[PDB]
Parts: sequence; C-alpha cells; structure tokens
Amino acid sequence: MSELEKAVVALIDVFHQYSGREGDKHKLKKSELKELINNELSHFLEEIKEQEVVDKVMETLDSNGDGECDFQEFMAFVAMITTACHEFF
Amino acid sequence: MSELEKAVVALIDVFHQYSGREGDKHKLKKSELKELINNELSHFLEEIKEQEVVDKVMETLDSNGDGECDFQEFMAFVAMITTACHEFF
Amino acid sequence: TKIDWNKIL
Amino acid sequence: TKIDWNKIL
Ligand SMILES: [Ca+2]
Ligand SMILES: [Ca+2]
Ligand SMILES: [Ca+2]
Ligand SMILES: [Ca+2]
Repeated sequence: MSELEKAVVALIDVFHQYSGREGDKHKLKKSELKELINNELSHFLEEIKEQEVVDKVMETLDSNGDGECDFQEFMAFVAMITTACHEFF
Repeated sequence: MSELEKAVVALIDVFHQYSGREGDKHKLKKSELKELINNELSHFLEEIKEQEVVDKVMETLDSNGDGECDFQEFMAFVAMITTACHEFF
Repeated sequence: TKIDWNKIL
Repeated sequence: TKIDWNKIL
C-alpha cells in the first residue's frame, strides 16, 4: 500500500476505534468525539476541557442533526483539518 | 503525531506531489490526476488506461467546473474512497 | 481492496 | 501544528 492508501486505512481505523465504544457503533457521540480529538488531534487542536466546546464542535459537525457524528460527517471534519493545515506551509 | 495526524499529513503531501507537477501548482489537471490514481490508489481502483475514463473521473470530481481538481475536490474524492472501503469489513 | 469504478463515477 | 478553534467552529 502507498502512503495515501495507508492514510485511507488509518482514517477508517481511528473513526471506528472511537465510534465503537458506546451506543451506536457507527457514530461518535459527544464523549467519543471529545476523546478522539483530545487523544488523536493534539498537534492540530487545543485540548477540549469545557462542555460548551464539546457541544459546539458536535453542533458544527452534525450536519444531519441526529446528535452524533457519522462517518461522512467525520470525513468532512478531516477535510476541515487538512485544509487548515495549509497555513503551516 | 498520532496515526490520524500522520494520515492528515500524507493527504496533503500526496496531493501536492501531483498537483505541483504542471500548470497550476494547487490543482490537479487530468494527467496529474491520472498518475495519482494509477500510482497511489492501485489497491483500491483499477488502473486508468483510457482517455474516456480520465475524462469521466475528472468530470465527476470537478465540482466547480474549472477543469481541474483542487484540494477541496480531492478531499471529497478521498471521502468517496474511504466510504467505499466499508464494503471490505 | 478493489472498489468498482461504477461506485465512484 | 495548532489550528485556532475559531477557524473550525
Ligand atoms: Ca458510538
Ligand atoms: Ca449526525
Ligand atoms: Ca497542476
Ligand atoms: Ca475544480
């Protein structure tokens, strides 16, 4: 596998590591999303320590309004992050 | 960096490896897109050997109609690929 | 992992 | 690589 293919696999792997913890196994609830960000995105995003920030991030990502972040909505988040990284080069 | 962060970086790296070859350095023209797919996505997609397929893939990905695939449109392609990989598990 | 082109295009 | 939260939210 190429670096791009490895990246594709890592996206799938990390989403499901967190989404499968509790409740719906195919979606991230607030606590699963918070832990994903805090543990896995610490070089790109400040640690989330406040409920209001958890709530706002979920509200931002939950495009379909069901209160959880599904895989499509997670991919849109990843695109936001990758796009923002352009500021650094 | 986490596996997710490494994946973010790899996405950026591969896009720009190909987009920077010719013309606009921030977009993939047809030939750059074809080579990216053929070299970097060979485990997920059949090799492109026909102009019609190059043309259809570009038409599919070029959401803004400018004839090239920009970074946003590339991220949407990556989301298509990652989503389709769910068939395999 | 072969994804059929028709599911992309 | 710190991305300001305000550019996400
Ligand atoms: Ca869950
Ligand atoms: Ca949702
Ligand atoms: Ca180019
Ligand atoms: Ca375009």
